[PDB]
Amino acid sequence: AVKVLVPVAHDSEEIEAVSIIDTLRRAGAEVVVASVEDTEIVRMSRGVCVKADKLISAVENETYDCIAIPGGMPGAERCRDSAALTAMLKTHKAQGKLIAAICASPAVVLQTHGLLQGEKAVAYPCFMDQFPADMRGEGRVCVSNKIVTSVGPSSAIEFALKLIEVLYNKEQAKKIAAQLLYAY
Amino acid sequence: AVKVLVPVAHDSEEIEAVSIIDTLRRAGAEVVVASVEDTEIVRMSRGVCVKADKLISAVENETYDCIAIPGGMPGAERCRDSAALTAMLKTHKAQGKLIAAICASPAVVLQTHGLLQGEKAVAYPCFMDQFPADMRGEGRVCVSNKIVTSVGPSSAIEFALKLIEVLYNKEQAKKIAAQLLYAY
Repeated sequence: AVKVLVPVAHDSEEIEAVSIIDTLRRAGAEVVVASVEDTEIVRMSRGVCVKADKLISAVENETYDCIAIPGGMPGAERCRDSAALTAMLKTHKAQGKLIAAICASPAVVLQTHGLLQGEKAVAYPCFMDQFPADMRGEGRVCVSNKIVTSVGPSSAIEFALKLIEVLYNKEQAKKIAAQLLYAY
Repeated sequence: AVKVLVPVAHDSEEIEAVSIIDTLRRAGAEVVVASVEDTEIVRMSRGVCVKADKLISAVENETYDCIAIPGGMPGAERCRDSAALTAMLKTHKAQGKLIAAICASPAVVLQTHGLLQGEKAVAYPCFMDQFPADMRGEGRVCVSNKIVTSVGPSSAIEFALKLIEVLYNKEQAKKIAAQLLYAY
């Protein structure tokens, strides 16, 4: 049993959020889609309306094996500015859980809150200067110890598959790659 | 101005629906996400709850440049068994509009309703024998006159980009490919 939190906000990137959620659930994870807004329904960046499983305030004291943050702007900023999600991230980081982000959120969220110290990371290319030079990693997906980052909407499946590999193993990721028809 | 209908159902494939919707809207299309269920909110195959813009009943008499059908099972069957969507598809087909489907839906919906006559098509590989041998096309995305089909979740972005290319032009599709970071 692997448990993952995916926070969602108004103007979250919908391909990225739903790619993460769908792909992990295929692997058998319990994924909790948690709104950082004052409604369960969020209106994502291209107008897709998603009804979250929970408000983040309802799970603030829960523990997850991974917290995986979708991109989108201003979505990433709304995630950044969520006090509850910020507290959860800081606690999960110190507790050795897997912290993950895609697109803007590695810079807007992870780096703003000092969660990438000693690590490398990637992000949607325009955000790569929000990182000090020595923390700029490489790849469409970048693993750095307990940090996993990734670049954008077309890399959201690759991102989630890496998360499967890290949280389960490479054989479980390869099964889910085959389900999605991803050339692994 | 281009207008596109994307029907959604309980147990529609999330990644595929949202990939289509988000990618087309990025191109400037007006996309109408229309539930074939008796609620605007549909519970997709891996539990992602999406609140459709409209019930399909509300737009049955409308005209679209394209109708683009997400996969998922039993989602494709619920689309297949929608009377309203079936009527829309048959009318749009005769009116020379673009009919599109991904994963199961090229077989479960398009072929079931006789919409692929004289055409080639592809689908999630397990469904390729639901097509007569001479209707089996090639590619992860297959264009056949006014039919566009595609194979699965990891091909949903490629699928939608082809839809942009055919409904707009190749230069518009490349712009949207760059936004999503799809190496086109």
